Amino acid sequence: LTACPEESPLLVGPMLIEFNIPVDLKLVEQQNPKVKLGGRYTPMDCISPHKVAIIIPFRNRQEHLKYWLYYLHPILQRQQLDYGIYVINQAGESMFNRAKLLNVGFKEALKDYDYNCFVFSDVDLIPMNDHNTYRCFSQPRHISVAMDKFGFSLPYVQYFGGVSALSKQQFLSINGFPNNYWGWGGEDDDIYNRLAFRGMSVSRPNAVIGKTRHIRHSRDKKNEPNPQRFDRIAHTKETMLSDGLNSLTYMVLEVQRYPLYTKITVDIGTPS
Ligand SMILES: O=c1ccn([C@@H]2O[C@H](COP(=O)(O)OP(=O)(O)O[C@H]3O[C@H](CO)[C@H](O)[C@@H](O)[C@H]3O)[C@@H](O)[C@H]2O)c(=O)[nH]1
Ligand SMILES: [Mg+2]
Repeated sequence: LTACPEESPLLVGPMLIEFNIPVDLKLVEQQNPKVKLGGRYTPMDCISPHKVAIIIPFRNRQEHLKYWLYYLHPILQRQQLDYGIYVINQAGESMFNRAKLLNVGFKEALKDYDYNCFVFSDVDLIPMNDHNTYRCFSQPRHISVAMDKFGFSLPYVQYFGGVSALSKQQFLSINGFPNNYWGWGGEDDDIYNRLAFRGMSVSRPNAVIGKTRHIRHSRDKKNEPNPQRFDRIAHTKETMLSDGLNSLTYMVLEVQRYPLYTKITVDIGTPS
């Protein structure tokens, strides 16, 4: 086997993405036979240098997940990546903590395979063009740059939410993501600040290839806007050394391998 081509030849470009067609995971699996237990896939006809762990923060979003799986697996295989899907499920009914869930995902995934790239994706975001590769780059990568919920515009140049990817070393170099952001908002801005403070820039696909669709939904109870988010992101400089991968604590309650993804239910504590 030889190293895969820089740009995969199975790419079709823009795709039709819609969510009023409720799916069947059984069909998904039948339609994606190369997907090994736990949502794992390795190209059989070339060597991909991208060992990608896709981490999805999760809590009561099965319907979104189904659509996510229906759409990304065929896409990811055409992108010729050697990947695994990790749904990090917050146990309990306390305040949601997206970023801490993403950290847990980084550590747990590494216990399965030697991934060197991490794609952090909201459960409700689907790329509209398979040319927007779900891999890592020389600089941190903002993948969902043109979301339809933002009329295909970046809400602001430093926006880093939705879907992003960090090589294993870029992630480590910033001490991971913060574990101290409970509730909705700001966590993505803190992460951006970290990348900046570490002297890194953000890489992005053009607005066309980066178009992506957001599954319309209402606010979830227990993930209400975090009023402390403004003060927190204003002090990332002072807190990233101690709040991160080095101070991460959690309790894996269960690991389930579904045919299309691995579900890790974890207890990540409460607002300290
Ligand atoms: O009860 C919940 C709350 C959140 N999530 C997960 O966390 C993600 C973000 O939560 P929401 O989609 O409600 O939030 P938004 O659509 O506003 O998400 C946007 O703003 C967020 C504020 O924290 C994140 O920064 C972000 O990635 C961005 O896409 C979801 O995609 C999902 O993966 C759940 O599974 N269950
Ligand atoms: Mg959303």
